[PDB]
Amino acid sequence: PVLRSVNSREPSQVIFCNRSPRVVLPVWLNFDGEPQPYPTLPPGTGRRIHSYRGHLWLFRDAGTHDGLLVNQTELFVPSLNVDGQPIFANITLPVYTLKERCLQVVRSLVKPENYRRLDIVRSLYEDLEDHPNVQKDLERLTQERIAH
Amino acid sequence: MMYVKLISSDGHEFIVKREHALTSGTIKAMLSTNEVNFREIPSHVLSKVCMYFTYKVRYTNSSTEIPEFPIAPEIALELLMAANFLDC
Amino acid sequence: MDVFLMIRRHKTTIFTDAKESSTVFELKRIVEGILKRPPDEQRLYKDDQLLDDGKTLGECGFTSQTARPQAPATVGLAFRADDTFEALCIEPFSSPPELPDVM
Ligand SMILES: COCCOCCOc1cc([C@H](C(=O)N2C[C@H](O)C[C@H]2C(=O)N[C@@H](C)c2ccc(-c3scnc3C)cc2)C(C)C)on1
Repeated sequence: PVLRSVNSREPSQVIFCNRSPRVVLPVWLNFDGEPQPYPTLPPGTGRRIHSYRGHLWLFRDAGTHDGLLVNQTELFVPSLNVDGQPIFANITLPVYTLKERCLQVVRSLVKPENYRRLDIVRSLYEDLEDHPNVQKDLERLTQERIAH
Repeated sequence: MMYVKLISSDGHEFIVKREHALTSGTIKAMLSTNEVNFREIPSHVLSKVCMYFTYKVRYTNSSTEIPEFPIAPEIALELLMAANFLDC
Repeated sequence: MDVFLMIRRHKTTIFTDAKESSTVFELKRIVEGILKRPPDEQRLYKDDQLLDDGKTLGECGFTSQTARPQAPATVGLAFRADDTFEALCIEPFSSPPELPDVM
């Protein structure tokens, strides 16, 4: 309802640059605020995209849903093309906290059913199970906009 | 002072820039003192924590392509516990 | 160009950065500012190779490609113990426990 694309109907050509070692999942927030997944981008690859002014995009790891940055921020909004020159959407790894990075590595090695078999504190078991999720992040970003 | 000393459970002394150690909220509190002893963090974990501080300070607020922070599977569990205690 | 290092001696490890164009002698001045030992009482190594004071860190093999923030390059250090230099000794870090069955 709040975080949604504006139906401008004004085309905007964008280049999605995956400057990360992850397979990227571009996510478009439709006119109702629903995340719509788009075809994945392999690690060093770029893609020319036809989008519109005022549309909202976010990018995640396709396999784990780990958060990624686009032009050093969470959301990408295609702007006006000056001279038909496309807008760059530089998709990079954020500087994850060492804790989050450790959670990522552990999640990648152990099956979710065996998280409870790990010899760690109960709060860390819950942290492993609280895997990254687009809907949760959208709720978080919506809450942070109200504070402003 | 300019540098601080972080001592592992097995006695290894790691001398890092004060600004880099302040990345950890736990260390920041323990200092505010120029040395900190970690009776639960071994050297193979604490060395990686110091490498993380360098990585974080170098790549935060930077447009240069950020590389992946590598974590060997063998160190992942202990490093997770250490990161959780250190709040970093 | 910055180069990221671990200057190691016995159970001591200094995490610092330096320019690729900076010299081995200039690195000894950095060690002096930390461990309070003058350059004449220091020997710096790359593996078993003794490094010459006038050589740049780049010339000694410490480049941006090999001395990364997340994987710093190791520089060995030995002090002069009463006019005779000690042998280069670097205590290894602890061994990680055996990988759990779940991994
Ligand atoms: C010119 O005025 C039009 C008036 O019509 C009224 C305004 O139209 C429109 C049209 C649209 C949407 C739309 O089209 N969008 C949404 C994003 O903005 C993107 C765009 C879109 O789907 N582009 C296509 C071409 C496309 C883009 C990227 C890829 C990817 S992503 C990774 N690898 C690939 C290959 C694939 C396909 C549709 C509802 C889907 O919203 N409003």
